[PDB]
Amino acid sequence: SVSIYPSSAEVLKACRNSNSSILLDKCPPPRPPSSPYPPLPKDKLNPPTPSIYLENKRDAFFPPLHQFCTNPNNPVTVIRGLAGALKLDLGLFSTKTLVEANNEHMVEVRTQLLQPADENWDPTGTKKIWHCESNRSHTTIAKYAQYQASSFQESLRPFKTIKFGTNIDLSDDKKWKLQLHELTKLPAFVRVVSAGNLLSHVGHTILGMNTVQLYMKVPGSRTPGHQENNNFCSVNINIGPGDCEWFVVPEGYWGVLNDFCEKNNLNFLMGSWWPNLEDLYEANVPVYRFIQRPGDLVWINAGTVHWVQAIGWCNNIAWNVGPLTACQYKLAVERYEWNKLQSVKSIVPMVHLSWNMARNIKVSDPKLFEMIKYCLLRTLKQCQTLREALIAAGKEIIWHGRTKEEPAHYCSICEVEVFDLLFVTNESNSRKTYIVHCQDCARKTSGNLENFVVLEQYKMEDLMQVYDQFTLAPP
Ligand SMILES: O=C(O)CCNc1cc(N2CCc3ccccc3CC2)nc(-c2ccccn2)n1
Ligand SMILES: [Cl-]
Ligand SMILES: [Mn+2]
Ligand SMILES: [Zn+2]
Repeated sequence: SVSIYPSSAEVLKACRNSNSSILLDKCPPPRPPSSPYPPLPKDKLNPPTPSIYLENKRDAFFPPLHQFCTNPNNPVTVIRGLAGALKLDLGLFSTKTLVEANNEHMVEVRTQLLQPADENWDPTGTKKIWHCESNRSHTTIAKYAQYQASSFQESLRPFKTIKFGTNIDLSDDKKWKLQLHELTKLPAFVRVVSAGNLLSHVGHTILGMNTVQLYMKVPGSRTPGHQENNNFCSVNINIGPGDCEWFVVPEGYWGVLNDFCEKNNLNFLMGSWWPNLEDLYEANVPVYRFIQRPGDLVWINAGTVHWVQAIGWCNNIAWNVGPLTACQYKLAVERYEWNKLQSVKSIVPMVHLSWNMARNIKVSDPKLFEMIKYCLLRTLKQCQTLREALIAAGKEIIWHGRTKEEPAHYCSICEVEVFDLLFVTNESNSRKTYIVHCQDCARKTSGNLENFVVLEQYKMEDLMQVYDQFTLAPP
């Protein structure tokens, strides 16, 4: 076993400084990948869905299940019969039970057009378009449940308008104690919290990622195309009683879809679009398409592009997990860097997270370990390079510290993550609102930060110690 990274002292010494370099500061910039090679012929563009057929509770705790779902060659896995094999009480998530539990709870309503089959037409039924319009409003569980039940009775006897109940927050364990406890029966690799889940080492709540979200659906309710925040895997269980239809594109094709968006004058990361399948076929993009029944679990693998529509009436619950794998960490870092270049907020603060991983996790896989320690090295050097430059300009550094569960801070202007050294205007320091800016956004306002002090959250000696103690663990 060979260490390939310099000591924190060595990194420190090189920041104090025509010497030799320790590493190449210039990193190649992120960019969308080209269409995958080798290309796929027309006859391979509708592949079948990787499927797991559970019968016994023992079946669900079979270790090879974990490796099958995280395998990069499987963009999505449907786990059939999951709820029945664990004897999960999905009734705890039925609309009737939810109304009884918290009838005032908020629901974010998306009002959409009911579209036909797998297509997306402009409002006049004239042409098939990618942009799928929606309006955001808000209501209560009781009011949305009314509409959902009403809508089913209307069904029992040129586009109609439907309402999708989205982003229902199930994080509060004192409002949802029985619901959340039921999900502790799941095997570790799909649980909301676990030691092998990267999002469980964030140290604070990431709403909808390390907490459960619920969706309430009528037929036609659509989830537009997207990748997960920072390419984290997603877990989704259909409560029933109706089915959902899923559309999945492998991660490696996200650059192709990015280009379709640009050309269609749509934003890939932030827009709402429903892909035209004839467009994807034309470009030799394979599309996985399947039905998720009540009690089926859907595993969206890292970076997989997906979209969904309800076929019947149903609720879904969903959250993220981050497998402790090189593939997962690598894709989360790449999207983190791409988000910076696009001025898109990273919902997962990958720098904060990586340092927490280095504190908590004994990593035995060499490839994953090397990626993490490399991230520590670059950020440790970036911090000390800024710290030195501050001293060199005589601008002092207020010890601000932080609490154990204090979230990561983002820049008020550009929304990049700000680690260790925060820039706050004096009128924001004085009123202790501590409006955080990144270094760049502050200077665009004060050449030498006239209106700015800088707070320090970590002791450099603490960072240097975590870096030095992060070593490759034995198998
Ligand atoms: O339909 C399902 O069961 C899947 C729900 N998944 C959703 C659902 C969802 N919302 C509901 C669907 C919807 C409908 C219309 C407009 C926008 C949106 C996005 C918000 N957002 C996201 C999201 C957002 C950012 C990053 C990662 N994920 N995921
Ligand atoms: Cl655990
Ligand atoms: Mn999602
Ligand atoms: Zn900024």
